[PDB]
Amino acid sequence: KKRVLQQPAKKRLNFG
Amino acid sequence: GTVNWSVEDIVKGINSNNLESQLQATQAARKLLSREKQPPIDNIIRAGLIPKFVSFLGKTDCSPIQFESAWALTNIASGTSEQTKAVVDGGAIPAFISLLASPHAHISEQAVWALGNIAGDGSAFRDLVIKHGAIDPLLALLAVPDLSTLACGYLRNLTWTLSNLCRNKNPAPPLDAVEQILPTLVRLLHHNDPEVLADSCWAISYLTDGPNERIEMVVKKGVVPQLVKLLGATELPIVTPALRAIGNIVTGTDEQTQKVIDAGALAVFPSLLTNPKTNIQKEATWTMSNITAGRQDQIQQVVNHGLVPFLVGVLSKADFKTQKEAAWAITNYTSGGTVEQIVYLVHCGIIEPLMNLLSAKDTKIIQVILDAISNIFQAAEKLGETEKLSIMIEECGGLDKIEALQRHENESVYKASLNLIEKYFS
Repeated sequence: KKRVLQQPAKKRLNFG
Repeated sequence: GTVNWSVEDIVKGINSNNLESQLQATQAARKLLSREKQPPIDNIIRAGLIPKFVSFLGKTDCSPIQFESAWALTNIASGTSEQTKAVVDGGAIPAFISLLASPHAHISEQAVWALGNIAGDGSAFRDLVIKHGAIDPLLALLAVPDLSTLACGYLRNLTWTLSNLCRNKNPAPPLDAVEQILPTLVRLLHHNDPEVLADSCWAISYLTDGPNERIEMVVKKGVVPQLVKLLGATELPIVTPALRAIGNIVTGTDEQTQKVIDAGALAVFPSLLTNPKTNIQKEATWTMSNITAGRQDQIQQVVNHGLVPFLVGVLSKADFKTQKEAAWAITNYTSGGTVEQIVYLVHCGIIEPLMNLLSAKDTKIIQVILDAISNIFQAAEKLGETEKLSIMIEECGGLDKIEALQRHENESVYKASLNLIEKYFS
């Protein structure tokens, strides 16, 4: 009866 | 000085036998890979520079070249799965893990970031990073009396990398690794930096997205109250992962849902179900549908918190996906609830928006709404009020829609509408 269902960046480039 | 070098000049400098020339060229490569444009990662890889950067990662006598090469490799690993694979195949994982223990904070930070990108590639590289022994030094970097003494960006990067180590499924992270990381995650969940809190809630959401044993591991650490507290937060980047984690948790056993309820989560749902962000509204309605699928006492808790009127509201006006989650919540309510609770539901005015939603194109929402109406009619049958419910569904012009659905393409919708109209509308 209970049914099932990622914002952060999986990868990030370092710009500074 | 090191601005706008050509990859050819970078290779020339790196291939020199002069450590200062190599350092200048490596900084040039880092700056080339740091531009806001899509960096020239493929050109750097084709030149065969990854092995040289990985070797420079081990030069403890030249911390600057360690830092520059770590930054460059981080940026390379930030790209496609193939470029991250190129970084990993150069042997960079153990080098970064060794650099995690560097006395310089910015080098350790770059190592954390690189390992985070590698793990974020997917479950295979995540498990590989874990197998090389990264969790121990990563968690050691946070073995401080007070997290407030750490640099803001440093702690943020550590938290993000840990969240990526908790991320992804098929397979999910190793159980021993999750158990090794959870305490630090709780500690971070009690921190005050909004970005740390967001990343920690996302890690908890990752860990709770699975079978009931993962949910149980998470719940036993006692984080549900803190998750509800953060659910009441003002910053959306915190509320979103907190709500996702609470939803995941309520997808499990009735005891886990009961932990969610006992923590006072329902008291927050009046605002969540009216949140300006449609995504928060949909996630909250889905959590509510999972809660109404539980025991009758839990449905009664939902009733006592005055949330049935909010369910009627979202069913009456909301984006179609939220309305679909609300239809699911109503169907679960009616299937699991007593006739008294179903009567209360009707008294709150569910019938009119439930009928209004029957003009939808999706056949799934149609069949679930028909199931809800069937449950309601059964509840009314036990009360002898079935003619009352008939007059209700006919007064708002609803029976017309059921008659129209009688000719639906779906066999299930066809048969359910026919049965309803033959028994209760003849």
